[PDB]
Amino acid sequence: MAPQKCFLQIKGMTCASCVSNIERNLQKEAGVLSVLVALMAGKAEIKYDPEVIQPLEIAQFIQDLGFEAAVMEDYAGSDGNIELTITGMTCASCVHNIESKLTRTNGITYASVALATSKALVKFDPEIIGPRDIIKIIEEIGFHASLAQ
Repeated sequence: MAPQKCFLQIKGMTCASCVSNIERNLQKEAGVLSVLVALMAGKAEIKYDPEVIQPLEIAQFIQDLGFEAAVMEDYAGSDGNIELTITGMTCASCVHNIESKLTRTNGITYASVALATSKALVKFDPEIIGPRDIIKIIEEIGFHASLAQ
């Protein structure tokens, strides 16, 4: 398939085995078939399939099971749905301009640039355009967009 990794954290953690049950449950949810929870550090990295399963559906599963699933921020950074850290920018106008540049691209359907965090989410079709062109565009401005990942 096109496996996309999702970076989230759990809040709950009964301790002994509830995470362990949760892992098995998610392996049977739908398009997700990799669990990478570090119960030690307290992170759930997994690999879902966005065209079949969606993060909020996941959340519903976790909520039903009786935990909180909250993404770190980094909901993926993967295929179509990438994210970038934009360095050099330091003004709302620069944000607006970047977002204009992005939206100017045929494929990109929603961008969301968040300066307080200093990353940008980008939602395009990974065939008609590619990240390097976006990079080039912002290089032409004079920013640096590095996949924060």
